[PDB]
Amino acid sequence: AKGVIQEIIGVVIRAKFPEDEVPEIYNAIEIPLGNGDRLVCEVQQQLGNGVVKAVAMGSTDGLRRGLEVIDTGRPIAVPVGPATLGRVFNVLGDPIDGMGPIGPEVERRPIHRDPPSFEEQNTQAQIFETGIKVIDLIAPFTRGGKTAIFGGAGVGKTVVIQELIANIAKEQSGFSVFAGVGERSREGNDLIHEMKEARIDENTTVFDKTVMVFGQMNEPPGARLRVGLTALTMAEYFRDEGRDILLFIDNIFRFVQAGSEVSSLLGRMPSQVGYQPTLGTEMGELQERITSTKRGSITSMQAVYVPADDYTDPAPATVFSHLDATISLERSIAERAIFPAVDPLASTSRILDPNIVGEEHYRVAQEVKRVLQRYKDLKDIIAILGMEELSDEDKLTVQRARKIELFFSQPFTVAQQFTGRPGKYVPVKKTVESFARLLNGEGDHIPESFFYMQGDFDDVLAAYEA
Amino acid sequence: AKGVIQEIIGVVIRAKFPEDEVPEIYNAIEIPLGNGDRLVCEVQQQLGNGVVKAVAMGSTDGLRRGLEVIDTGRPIAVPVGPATLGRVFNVLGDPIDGMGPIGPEVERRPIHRDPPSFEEQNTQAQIFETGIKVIDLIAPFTRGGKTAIFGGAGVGKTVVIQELIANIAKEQSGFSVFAGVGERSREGNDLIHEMKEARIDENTTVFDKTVMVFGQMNEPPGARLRVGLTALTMAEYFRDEGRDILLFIDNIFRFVQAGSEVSSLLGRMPSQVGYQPTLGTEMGELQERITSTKRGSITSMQAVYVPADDYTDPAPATVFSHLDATISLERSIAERAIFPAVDPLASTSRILDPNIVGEEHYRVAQEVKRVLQRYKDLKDIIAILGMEELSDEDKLTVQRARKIELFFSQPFTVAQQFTGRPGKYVPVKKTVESFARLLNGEGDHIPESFFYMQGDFDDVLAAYEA
Amino acid sequence: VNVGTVIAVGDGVARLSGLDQVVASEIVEFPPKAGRNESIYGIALNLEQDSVAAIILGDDETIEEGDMVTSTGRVISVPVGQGLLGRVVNPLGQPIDGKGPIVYEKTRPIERIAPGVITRKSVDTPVQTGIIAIDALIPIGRGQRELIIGDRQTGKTAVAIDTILNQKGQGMVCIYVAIGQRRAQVAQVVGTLERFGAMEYTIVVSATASESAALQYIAPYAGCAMGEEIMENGVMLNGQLVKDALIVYDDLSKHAVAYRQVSLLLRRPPGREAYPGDVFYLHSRLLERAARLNEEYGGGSLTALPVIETQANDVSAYIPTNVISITDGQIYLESDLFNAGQRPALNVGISVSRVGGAAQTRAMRAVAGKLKGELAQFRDLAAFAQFASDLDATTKAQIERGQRLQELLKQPQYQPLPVEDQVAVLYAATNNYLDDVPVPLITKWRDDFLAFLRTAHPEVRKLIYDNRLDRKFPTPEVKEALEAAIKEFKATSNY
Amino acid sequence: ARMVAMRNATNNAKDLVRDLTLSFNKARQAAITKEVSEIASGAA
Ligand SMILES: Nc1ncnc2c1ncn2[C@@H]1O[C@H](COP(=O)(O)OP(=O)(O)OP(=O)(O)O)[C@@H](O)[C@H]1O
Ligand SMILES: [Mg+2]
Repeated sequence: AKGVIQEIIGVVIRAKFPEDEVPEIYNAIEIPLGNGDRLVCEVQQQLGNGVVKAVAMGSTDGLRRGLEVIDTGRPIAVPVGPATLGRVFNVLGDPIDGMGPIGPEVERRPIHRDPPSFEEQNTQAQIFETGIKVIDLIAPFTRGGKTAIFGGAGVGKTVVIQELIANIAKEQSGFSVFAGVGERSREGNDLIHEMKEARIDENTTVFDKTVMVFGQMNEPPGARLRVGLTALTMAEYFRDEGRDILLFIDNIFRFVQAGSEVSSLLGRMPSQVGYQPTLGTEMGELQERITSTKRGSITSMQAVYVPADDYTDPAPATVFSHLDATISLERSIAERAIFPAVDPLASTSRILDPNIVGEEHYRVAQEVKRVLQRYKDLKDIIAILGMEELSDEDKLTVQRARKIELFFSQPFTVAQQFTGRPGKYVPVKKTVESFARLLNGEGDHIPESFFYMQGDFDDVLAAYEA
Repeated sequence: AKGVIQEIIGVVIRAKFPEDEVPEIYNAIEIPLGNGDRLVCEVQQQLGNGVVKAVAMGSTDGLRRGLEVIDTGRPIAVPVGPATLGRVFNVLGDPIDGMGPIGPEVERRPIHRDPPSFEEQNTQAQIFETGIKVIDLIAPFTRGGKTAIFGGAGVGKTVVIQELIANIAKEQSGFSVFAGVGERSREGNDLIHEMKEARIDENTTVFDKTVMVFGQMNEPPGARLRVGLTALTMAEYFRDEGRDILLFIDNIFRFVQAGSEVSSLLGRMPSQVGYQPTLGTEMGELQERITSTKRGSITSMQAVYVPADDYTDPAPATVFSHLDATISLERSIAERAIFPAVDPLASTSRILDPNIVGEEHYRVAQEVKRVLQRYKDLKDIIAILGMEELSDEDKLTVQRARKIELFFSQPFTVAQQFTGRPGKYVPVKKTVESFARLLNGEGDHIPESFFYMQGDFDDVLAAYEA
Repeated sequence: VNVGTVIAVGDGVARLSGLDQVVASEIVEFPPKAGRNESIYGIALNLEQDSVAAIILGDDETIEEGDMVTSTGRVISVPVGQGLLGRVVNPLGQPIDGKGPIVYEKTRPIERIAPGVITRKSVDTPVQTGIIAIDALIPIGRGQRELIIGDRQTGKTAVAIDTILNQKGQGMVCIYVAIGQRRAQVAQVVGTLERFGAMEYTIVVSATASESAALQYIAPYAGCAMGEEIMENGVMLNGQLVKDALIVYDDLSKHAVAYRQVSLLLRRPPGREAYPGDVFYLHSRLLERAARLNEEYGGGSLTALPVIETQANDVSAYIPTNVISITDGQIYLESDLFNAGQRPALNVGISVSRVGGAAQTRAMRAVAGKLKGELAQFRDLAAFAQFASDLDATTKAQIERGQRLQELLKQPQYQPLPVEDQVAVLYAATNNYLDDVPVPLITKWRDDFLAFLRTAHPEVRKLIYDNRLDRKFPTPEVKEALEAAIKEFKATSNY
Repeated sequence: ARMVAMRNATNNAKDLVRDLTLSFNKARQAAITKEVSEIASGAA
């Protein structure tokens, strides 16, 4: 099971093996470097006679055309278990944090696994209890579903992720996995590690409940391609253990881009705008592992970056074909001191129908976002009329819309040590009841700044009476 | 002959023949199918030593490499003669209707003939007298010239085709050929069969006076590419007898698309808008045999689909480069009960010049265009301000334009059973004089009615008197 | 024996070396070897010289160079018949619902020629969609190939599922193919069909996204073979030999994408949008098998409902244009209308059905003409809606009539209205009987009126359904009965 | 006067749309040519 390297063209290595010992299609290669460590390549194509074409996963700036290669037999094996919790890993599963290496006693599982069969898929969609009012009211999650974030930096996306991790770790076991796929090393690292180690909940850091796997843009295309599968393997272990898992994939579009680069370097013909021919299948082999079986569920909250603003681009289209809800963080809402910047509009979900959430939930979610359906288009008439000194009902609808916009904010248990305010966890029933009462009119006779930062309508009433 | 299949890639196959008797280009090699049926592939290329690349023109799903291939030594043989009349054929010339085989006693000609030589072309252009008032007046036909029709098929295009066939049958030699290039099996085949068999004229159905070649949608791109050539091969036999033939090609754009698909399958480079590089040559092999010769003339009225309504698009551009008259059926005109819903402003013709159709025809056509253009310009004024505000010497023009657009209605000799109104054949000279006498001032006292579904101006005078 | 050995395995593509006597679309076997107790089948598409490039139906991760293959002499065939009713199957006919083996006696080959020209008959019998907009303005008849074209999440599969649910006793065997859909989405669709009892006349093929591109490529053909068995020989449904069938290809955009991936991996020359040259031929073979057979050949049917996911309403794209040209009708579902609030997002201004009124019951055709005309008039004046105060009386009246009709066309999910209810409500609306009802209360009025007819006046509903085929539908006493029902309801209720 | 100005503006707006549609179509075809060139070049 030892071969020799024939060609080295960039990050694509062609290795020749004995006729009867050819590595499988997705096996590892582990080219041994002179200074002690190894370069783990991944086979992609068996071709010719005993020849395999593999992606580097590394620099390949120090390899000759005769180096031996040690086939491993199994695909990229990654450590999975409670040991791999609260640690940072690369695509190969080697921990890149300062702590020591993972002990051999920890079980290693292949990175490539088949998604759960159709028989095991749940026949009824179930809402995922996040606890955030705006998230659980307008754009509810899905147990074993996918959700996208459309927002830059400074809108609190990291804080939203931290709150989700804390809520899933408190209400349920909620072990979380974070997949840094082609993200900036400054944003993905040392502004996520520190903001999650400093962030705490019940004297336990958020970072201690989260597994991080980081393939950054500096890494070769294979690393950014398989970092997602590494994170899925880690989350799938805990899912098989029966614990609900929240898996975050940062910039899945970078996973698509890594696939495109791998295909271009592998000699495959381009498809559409230079993208890989195996785009849909590559997305399926990853997103289909994010599903809710009977024993456990892996809920996903991904972040999607669209090149320019082109949603017709094949990568966003293929990403969106595997989405159940979208959350659009907005700069204007963030700069208006409302920390959860989830725009009430442009934040849809396929769970928002009477047959899953319930008639009352759909009714209350439709009464809200209807007064906002215009985005308060009345703002223009106020702007050019001085409100006309009288707007009749429009004054009441404007007051109600402003009240709801203020009320969408919710205290963060991870930001409790920053803003000095305890975090409130609001179940979906509390959200629907509170918003039903607010739309009925119990929120009237109460001025603004009393719905600014509170958990429930009952909390708002308690603040008003005090 | 007696070659063997060497390669089967989709509909493109490669057959290996001995070093001699290699089939020429467009030689229609035949593959036995283990029964009476056979698969006919047209050779499109000669490669290397005996290998010829051909387009399957069939299912090519049961074939195996090494299977015997029979060379016919000539392009696709198509039955021609009076036996073809009242029969429906595919591209191969095999009848697809319920009747039996054509038989060996009937002459078969190569599908790939040659356009008439330079000397055989008519020096002068002769008008083609269709008999329809609007067609003969605003967009006159040309004997031996191409004609395009634009419509959504819900505007009575088939009725116009039937009227043209009946008119040529009853007032000329009258044999018509319908080329169903990419014609739907349900919408475009049985429907047209029933309309042509039900439509009758002088105890002879329209179906009995025409031959229809259907290259259906479900057939491979080669069949849809060569169905037009099959139709021309059938029509050229009747043209060689001195008869005048109307060739109807349905959606010539589907012929262009079939050519593009064949070129892509063969591996040729894509021209502008991914069209075949041989767009001009392919459009010239067709639509150049449609000429007016010394012996006879073939005049074609071809439906054209404009891709995304893009006329600059090289497909409609190359179609327009070979056109003489354009007829634009309009949905709005058809919404009102005017069956010949021809848009006078959009429909033009090359032959509508003083040097051919005479000074009077040109003058009356130009005056009709001017008054209808004024009516179109004043539509918005009438809709906004109303009839009262429009001044004098223009209200008369508006009334005349309304009466003249109701005058383009004409009873059809094929629709006398459905509408209970006998068809009227209006000569071009009679049309010109009637419209001149309508423009000069006669019939002004007559209201908008009595012009509807009428023929000559004397007819509307008689109707007004009675 | 004539077998072959794999010489190169790519991204799901083998080469199989010297495997002679292989048919151009056989299903090779890959017999089990050491470490693999099952067999993975593959479709031998490229029959090159000294090479047979076969795409892999199963998983490609296990087939290594040097593996032996045996060419089974059979072209791809699927089980068909009664035994498939209410079972989820692979495009190969292998069950995936985990409820036992498929019971069958006949296998209809995939990829058979279209029924033919003379074999068919004009479409006359209607497919009651159950959605007022479709069932009134875009008729669908048995044998018609109506395209449900939309833009991402707009309601296309919701429309298809509503149509499939509405055939509870319409004597129609529905089929749902689900090409490239997520396993969760197909599971939810099957759960919805089971929940409403529609899983006793439905066959749900499924080649999900994680499945290899070969399965997604052959899924619609397996579905339409299963439907052709119903169309030609029929199955026993509710004790009646039903020969009609309805087939829904949930994404032909994803099917075309899968075929593009297969072609590119097989190194076939690309075309526009990297699609192979014969993608139009692919979709035409698939759709043209949907036909309305005449009485000579059985009188069966097969209604096809292709679904396309366009991007940014780019109708001029390659696959949307191909399928639009192929199909007999289009149902555009616009995201703008979906987000505005009109949940069935039909864009009537551009959605067309070339079959027309021939695919509508005589009652429905008599009632819907005025509705279509009034909706067109309202659309032509959509820019004046915000200027309603300063308008002519007739223009205003047209505007609120259009608003009432548009609100009436709004429908919930999984609520198909039988034909009698649709015709009753649209007769109520076309006649100046809902003018007094405010615009936001039209849907409530319609729901209450159907409840009233269902409970208080079953006789009028039975009367409308009994003579829906009369050429002059309004002539019978049914007219007065319906008028009395409307008047009584409007008297008892207030809005 | 407003009616005349709006009618002129609507006519100018409609003329601009026709000009823009004419320009958009040229950009649509050029986009197709670019793609059909890279894919064909990438094939070889
Ligand atoms: N008729 C309807 N009534 C109520 N809600 C509807 C209706 N149609 C669609 N919806 C809503 O829209 C959501 C998405 O609809 P649907 O699944 O049909 O979309 P789609 O176009 O098939 O999308 P995808 O591309 O994701 O498959 C549904 O979950 C439901 O909330
Ligand atoms: Mg869908």
